Parts: sequence; C-alpha cells; structure tokens
Amino acid sequence: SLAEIVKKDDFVLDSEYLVTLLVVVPKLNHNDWIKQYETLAEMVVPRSSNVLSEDQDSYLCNVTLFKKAVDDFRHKARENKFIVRDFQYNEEEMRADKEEMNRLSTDKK
Amino acid sequence: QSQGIQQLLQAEKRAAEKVADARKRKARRLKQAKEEAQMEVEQYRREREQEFQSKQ
Amino acid sequence: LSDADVQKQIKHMMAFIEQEANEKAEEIDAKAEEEFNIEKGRLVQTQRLKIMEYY
Repeated sequence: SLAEIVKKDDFVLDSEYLVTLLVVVPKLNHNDWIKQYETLAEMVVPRSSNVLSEDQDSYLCNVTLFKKAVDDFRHKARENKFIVRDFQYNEEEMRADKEEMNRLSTDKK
Repeated sequence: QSQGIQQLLQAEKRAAEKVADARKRKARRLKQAKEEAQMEVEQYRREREQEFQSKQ
Repeated sequence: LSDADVQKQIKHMMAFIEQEANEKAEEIDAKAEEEFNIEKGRLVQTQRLKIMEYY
C-alpha cells in the first residue's frame, strides 16, 4: 500500500480538467527520465510530474496530463517499459488504514 | 510550473465564474421574460375585458 | 523543444478545457433561447387558457 510514501504535495487539486498518473518503475529505464517526465505524452506538464519514491531498483514518479490524455500516458509507460503503480488519491483511505493497522497492533497487546 | 498551474486552475475557475454569472442571468432573464409575457397577456386580456364591457 | 513549446502544448490543453467550459456557457445560451421559449410557451398557454375559460 503506497500510503504515506506518496508525496501528497505534488498532486493536482480540483481535478475536473487535469489528472495525474503513476505508472513508472524500474531503475534501468531512467537514463533520460529528466526529459521523459517532461515529454512522455503530447502535453505532459514537466515539474509536478515529480519522483515520489526512490529505491535502488526503481523510481516512483507522478505525471500530469489532460482529462482525455491519460490513456496516452498509460500506453507510453508500457512503451518505456514501466508497470502500473496508480495511487488514485487514497489519502483519507490511507488515514483510515493507518488507524486500522494501529488498532490491530494494539489489539495484539 | 507552480505559478502556471495556479494560472490554469484560475482560467478554469474564471470560466466557472462566468458560468455562474450566466446562471444568475439565465434565472433573472427567465423571470423577466415570464413577467414580460405577463405584461403582454394582461394588456391584451384586460383590453378584451374593456371591449366586452363596452360591447355589452 | 523548449519550455515555450511545452507551454504551447499546455496551452492547447487549456484551449480544450476553456472550450469545454465555454461550451457549457454556450449551452446555457442555447437553453436561454430554446428552453426559454418552451417554458414561455407553456406559461403563456396556461395563462391564456385560464382567462379564455372565464371569458
């Protein structure tokens, strides 16, 4: 569960016309990621498409696009050899999940 | 980018504000048109009342 | 490419978005013509009929 690892500060708010996506993975593919997260789709917005997490083997990165251009990003992620990692704005869901994991931890005791 | 993104949201919301003004004006102009049709109807029908009175 | 060209693409997005919102406004205008006329007709009809029955 991506949960708190996700950088909440980098997402769009009031997403009635702009939508963000998260389909980026392996490290070996990021030789020009600095240009990729500016140009992956026809109209990608370059900077809020920010790297969310950094493992040794993988980078996790958000991207921003238009309401109807998200499918192009979804396909171009496969063309760039990534896999889906979508987060779908689960902040309150993550908070409730945090409460539940803590409930289980304290229930053991 | 951040300033540009604020500008994008603000363009969307300026269109939204214009749409809200259009909503207010649609309601008010519908009311004005109802009242104007009522002005016409009352004028003609009360003229018919007076014509009936004189005709009788 | 350049930042200016990438912003041309971003402004193409804004053009589509503004076209959508302005098409909602244009739909409001279309209502204010046609559905405006339709309810005008309804109300004029009911008024005139409630007066014609009395006459």
